[PDB]
Formats: sequence, C-alpha cells, structure tokens
Amino acid sequence: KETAAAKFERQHMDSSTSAASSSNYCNQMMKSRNLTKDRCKPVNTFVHESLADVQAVCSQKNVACKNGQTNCYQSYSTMSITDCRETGSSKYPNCAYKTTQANKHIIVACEGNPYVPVHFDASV
Repeated sequence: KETAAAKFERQHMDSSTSAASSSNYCNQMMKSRNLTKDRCKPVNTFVHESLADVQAVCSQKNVACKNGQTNCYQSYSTMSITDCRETGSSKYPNCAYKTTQANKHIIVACEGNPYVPVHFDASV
C-alpha cells in the first residue's frame, strides 16, 4: 500500500509552482491529487518548496502537535503555501475550493527511519 511518507507528498507537496497559480488552482489540484474521490476533503495545504527543504523541517524546531503528541516540527523560515478551503456551494462529487496563497511557517509531524514528514499539522 501507499506509505505514510508518500501520502504526505501526494496530499501536500507541489514543488512545480512557486505560488498559487490561479483562482482555479485548488479545484484542479484537489481533484488531481485524489482528495475529492471519496468525499470533498474540506481543507488542505500545498507546500511550494523542494522536497529536501520540507524533509529538513524534521530536524528544525520541536513543538507539540495539535493532538498532544510531541513529534511535530516547525520550520524556522517561512515557506510558500496554498490553503484550499471548501466553498459553501461545494457539494460532492462537485467539490469546490477557494484558493489562498500565503507565506508561513509550517508544522509537520515526522516518523520513521529515515525520519520524514507524515502529517501536515498547521501553518503559523
């Protein structure tokens, strides 16, 4: 099956573009990464950095995860991200998203050997 690390890359990594392409970015992207297949995932963040830069966050600032676990890490530098947020009019299977571009610190949870991101926790 798809590993947790690979699931993180599918859900959250878009190194192809420097920022949110367009107003239509989230609609195209949430569908193509299979985030609208079983339901409309209501919120999702994409990170526009190289994979190496994001994997490096697992050795940056250790912070508590929202769930109380302690394996979360906050990036020291801000990163280019896009938040995708379901619109009020969105109804499965025709999911619809607002696309918002931002530059924020990311918080990810890391596990494994090698120690890599498996969960996007928050942006701050």
